[PDB]
Amino acid sequence: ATKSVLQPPAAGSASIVGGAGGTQLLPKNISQEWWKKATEQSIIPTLSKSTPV
Amino acid sequence: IIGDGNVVPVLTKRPSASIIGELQNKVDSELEVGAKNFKTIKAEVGLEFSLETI
Amino acid sequence: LTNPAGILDIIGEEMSGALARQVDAAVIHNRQSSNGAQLTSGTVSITAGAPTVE
Amino acid sequence: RKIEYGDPFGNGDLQRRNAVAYLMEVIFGWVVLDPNAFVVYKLAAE
Amino acid sequence: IIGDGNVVPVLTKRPSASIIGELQNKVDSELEVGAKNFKTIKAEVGLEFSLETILTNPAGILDIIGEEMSGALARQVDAAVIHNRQSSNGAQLTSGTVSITAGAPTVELPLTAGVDIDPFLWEGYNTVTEAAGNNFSGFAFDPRLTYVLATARDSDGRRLNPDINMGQTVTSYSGQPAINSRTVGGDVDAGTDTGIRAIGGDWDALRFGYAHQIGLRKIEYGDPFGNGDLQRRNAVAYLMEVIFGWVVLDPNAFVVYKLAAE
Repeated sequence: ATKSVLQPPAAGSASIVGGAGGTQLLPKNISQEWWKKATEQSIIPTLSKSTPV
Repeated sequence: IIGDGNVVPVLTKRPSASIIGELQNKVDSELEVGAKNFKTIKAEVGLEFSLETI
Repeated sequence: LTNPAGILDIIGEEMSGALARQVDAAVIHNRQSSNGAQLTSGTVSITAGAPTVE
Repeated sequence: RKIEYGDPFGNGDLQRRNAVAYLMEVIFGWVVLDPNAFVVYKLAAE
Repeated sequence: IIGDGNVVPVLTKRPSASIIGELQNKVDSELEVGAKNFKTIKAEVGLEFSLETILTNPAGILDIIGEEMSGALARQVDAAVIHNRQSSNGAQLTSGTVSITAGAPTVELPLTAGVDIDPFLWEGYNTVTEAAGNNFSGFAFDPRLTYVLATARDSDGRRLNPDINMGQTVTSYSGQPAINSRTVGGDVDAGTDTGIRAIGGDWDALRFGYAHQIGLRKIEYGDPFGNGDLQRRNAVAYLMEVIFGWVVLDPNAFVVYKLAAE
């Protein structure tokens, strides 16, 4: 049979990583760029009279 | 990359401050990550001609 | 030592913002931002005793 | 501020647990000189 | 690296050639890969001294604690990897790690005095190489094995194992290299004697390494060991610790030689 790497294996094929634990061999690419919201600005220091404290 | 191993990190919890007195105990906040992963698929197109049609 | 996704690289700005959010939460709403509860401190917020328009 | 020593948050000693703490702080104050100098606009209930 | 993310690729199925005639159809073949993975664990050793002890330095003791601490860590590496033990109390580790002695096949050595154990060392070699199909690469011996070999005698009183030397730390047995240590019997630090007397196998089926090492570190603040605050007690702590991991790539690549029950 021809060797598959995707999971589950394609029909009539064999999985290259088909050995026990072999899927731990499949690569990962982790993005350097996150999904994170911006946080809310503080308005009070802008929207008030500054004083010595 | 080919396969389900493309991963994006997701910020899931963030620090938030406390208010404390002069000698009151300070406290820790929280910070947490998750991730989303995605697979690839393949699109193909092809055409075949006889030599006479070339 | 792991630094899971570079998460330890953001803690300075995340904690800077946590303090800023707590300035607003104290002065506007009289609340602890880490808990949402009202402050036991002797300070008065803008929303305390201001009239409401619905 | 990084902290490597003692128990800064009540979790236990940082050297004993092999941990690191980070801390940040601000001291601030304000006065509302008249409560009635402000008006709050709220959405109605359901 | 720290955590469970250490992975070794293992070739599970291997290609097989064939004899193809003139204009006969060529054939394609099997090939398959698996993997083993392993977690790290952490060993630490710590000492605490009053300021008066640090300033006195009795017989230069502070000049030898780094050697004694790095030695204590090295014995905990052996105790963890071989026996699944904590050095400081001899208890089983509750960590998720698998020791060489966990699930390796065993050869039961006779307990009787003057009985020759040399046949049993061949039964174990056969177990690793014929039955399990691995290489064989050497032994770890407990020094009590070497004595039981060297004192085996026939009915005329002649030694059955005459090539065995006395008290030698690094040796060979039947041309295989052999290392002696009491870490094999496991009555080291707070440990009891396990009755283990040798381990033999493919020592390349054991991969080992350090993720991180913290050398001798002086700690002057807080309560690092639960004795009380170091500034309050006018004391100093020393810490040394190591993060390490191993994998046994086949449990049957090793055989454990162990005394019978009483």
